[PDB]
Amino acid sequence: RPLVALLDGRDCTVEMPILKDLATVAFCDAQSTQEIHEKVLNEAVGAMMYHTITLTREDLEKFKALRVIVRIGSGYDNVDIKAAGELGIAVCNIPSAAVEETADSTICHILNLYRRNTWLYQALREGTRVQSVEQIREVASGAARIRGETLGLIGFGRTGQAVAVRAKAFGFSVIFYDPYLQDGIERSLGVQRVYTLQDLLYQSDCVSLHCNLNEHNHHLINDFTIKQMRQGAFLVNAARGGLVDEKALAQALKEGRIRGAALDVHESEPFSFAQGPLKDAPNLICTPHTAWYSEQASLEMREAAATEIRRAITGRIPESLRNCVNKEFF
Amino acid sequence: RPLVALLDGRDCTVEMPILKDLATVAFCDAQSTQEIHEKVLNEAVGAMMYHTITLTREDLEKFKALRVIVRIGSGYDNVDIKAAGELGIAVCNIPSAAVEETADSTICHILNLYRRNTWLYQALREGTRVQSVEQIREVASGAARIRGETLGLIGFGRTGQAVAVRAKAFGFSVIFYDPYLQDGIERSLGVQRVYTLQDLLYQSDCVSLHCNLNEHNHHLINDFTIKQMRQGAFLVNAARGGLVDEKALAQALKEGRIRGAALDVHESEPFSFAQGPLKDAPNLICTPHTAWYSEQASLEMREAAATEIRRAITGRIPESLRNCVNKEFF
Ligand SMILES: NC(=O)c1ccc[n+]([C@@H]2O[C@H](COP(=O)([O-])OP(=O)(O)OC[C@H]3O[C@@H](n4cnc5c(N)ncnc54)[C@H](O)[C@@H]3O)[C@@H](O)[C@H]2O)c1
Ligand SMILES: NC(=O)c1ccc[n+]([C@@H]2O[C@H](COP(=O)([O-])OP(=O)(O)OC[C@H]3O[C@@H](n4cnc5c(N)ncnc54)[C@H](O)[C@@H]3O)[C@@H](O)[C@H]2O)c1
Repeated sequence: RPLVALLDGRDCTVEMPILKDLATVAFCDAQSTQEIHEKVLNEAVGAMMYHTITLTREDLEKFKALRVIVRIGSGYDNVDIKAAGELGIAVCNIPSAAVEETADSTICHILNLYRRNTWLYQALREGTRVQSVEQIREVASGAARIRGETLGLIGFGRTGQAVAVRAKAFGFSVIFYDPYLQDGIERSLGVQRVYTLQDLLYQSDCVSLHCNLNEHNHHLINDFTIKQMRQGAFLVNAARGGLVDEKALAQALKEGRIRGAALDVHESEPFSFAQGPLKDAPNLICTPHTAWYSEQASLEMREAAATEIRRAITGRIPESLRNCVNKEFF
Repeated sequence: RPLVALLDGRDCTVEMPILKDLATVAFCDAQSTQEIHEKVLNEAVGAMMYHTITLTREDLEKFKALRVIVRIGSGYDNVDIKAAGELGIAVCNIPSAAVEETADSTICHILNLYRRNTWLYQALREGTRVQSVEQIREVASGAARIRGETLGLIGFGRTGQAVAVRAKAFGFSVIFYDPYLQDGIERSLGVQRVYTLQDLLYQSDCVSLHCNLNEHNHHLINDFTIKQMRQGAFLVNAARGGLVDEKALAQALKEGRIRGAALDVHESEPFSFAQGPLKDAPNLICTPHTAWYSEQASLEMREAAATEIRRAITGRIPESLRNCVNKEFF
């Protein structure tokens, strides 16, 4: 009775009942390929994984029985999907369990930068006494009127579109760059499109990343491209950490070129304020990779990922799969 | 000789040039009526004030020459407007310079409660290491899916309407209670209206205050009315401290009856985390009365307040005044 392994997790309680009758389900709690037990490498027919482990070409070669990998989540940058396909392994994601969570979190980050809600809380926790009106304007200095500001989205897929839909009512003028989209989405949703990243950076008061990390967009925001942003612009990144060169950003924040940054994701996670290139960088908001999370979203995606494995066993791979991201399979 | 005094401020630089040619402008920097210099009491024809000082009946009687009071801001709970009118003193506000600023800040608070952005930032500042996916769920525990939740607005005026316009796109179902509004606003803006406070509290997952503080709504949210709210509801107050009995809220938070509260305003300002009935209360966000502030908003309202004073001198009081809130005048 086929083995299905949950690679980088301990909890397996949603997935077991959905698959009890078809497969033996197990967890590895492996943070790296080295830690995966020999039995799983040899016999596992299916694997489920989060974002905290990476499977390279060499790693995927170590599995002697694997037929399908399912990412519990939308992102699949952490799996070499081209090597997977060449070795006869289908890779799937769960693209839509946490769209709205993520947009909501993104807007929250934007609003926190514009209205300084998080920093004002911090100022009070640090014990600042704000009595007079002059002191209010001092403490809240930089809090800005949103109406008229331009919000620039890099990547206008599921999360990007979701953010756009929320930004309009605050008076943001929304603009996007996505060089892979077909013509027309801009017209449907009544937003403006630009056709180079430079245009987007030149025109945006707040730039937010919503593109998937791929072969061609590592360090999209880098030493060069940051200099193309407006003086005193805002940067928001709830997409993936490798999209941003944190050394570049660090300097930009120190020199005032970027007024502030809000990051849910980082080059090196888990994030710490004591460590890394952003060590002593001012005007930084960070959260620990939570944009996706809600009780309801977590359950939805686990259930969906169990269902996908179920399809892979009962049907034919890759035709039966709902969300297979690698038809350069076989 | 006309004297115009800025009662509770030091900064006078926007107002002087607008009034240079008509009146002498002066500032008191008084935090209480006792601190206002004898000259201002005797000769001041006009006064401008913020929210940090109060004028009672007794206080207003000490002015031997005052004809007009202008609140730089929309709130006028801190001035006995009926006493003012009876003593021949017109009271005006600036009702619309900071509507969108406030709604933006309000939504930011709402989203901070639902997505825990500020508390996750705090958890990172405190040095929490969030490595595994299980640790992400743990630290972000309580982060909730918004779509489907009901947002209940108490007071559906300028700020309330502005929050409703923003909430829709997140999937909130918006409900309101405002017993002074005429029939029909509900229909115009496509939101539902309830006709008692109890019905609003019963049906709301998140309750947000947007009513002006008046004779009849002090401690609107009190020991009795909090018990009418749903188990695990959220409370947001960017309207006025005084609307909420902080002793009652404090116990509610400790007992879990309210899942979290975000307050920009407090019974006793300036707020401190070391002091008051909320001293050791869990799941609290507070900002130090900033919801109104932006560089652009602050300028607009000071300029408007100066222009109102200008009308009072040049024209007949109260007819020439744009936003006079007390026709029980003379
Ligand atoms: N922080 C979180 O918890 C969280 C949650 C969900 C998703 N995400 C991240 O956000 C990403 C986007 O999510 P999604 O479901 O909306 O993806 P999606 O498939 O719906 O959209 C991504 C878009 O990015 C575009 N794109 C790729 N490279 C680009 C580039 N260099 N410049 C501009 N556009 C580019 C693509 O064409 C695509 O339309 C995911 O891949 C994931 O990494 C993060
Ligand atoms: N946080 C801030 O710095 C900030 C900024 C602006 C306004 N405010 C406060 O918000 C309040 C409202 O602002 P606004 O400009 O929208 O005023 P508004 O006059 O346009 O709205 C007030 C509404 O609340 C209603 N209301 C009064 N008493 C009520 C009650 N007891 N129960 C339910 N509804 C009631 C009124 O009928 C009216 O429709 C003011 O008191 C103001 O001080 C705070």
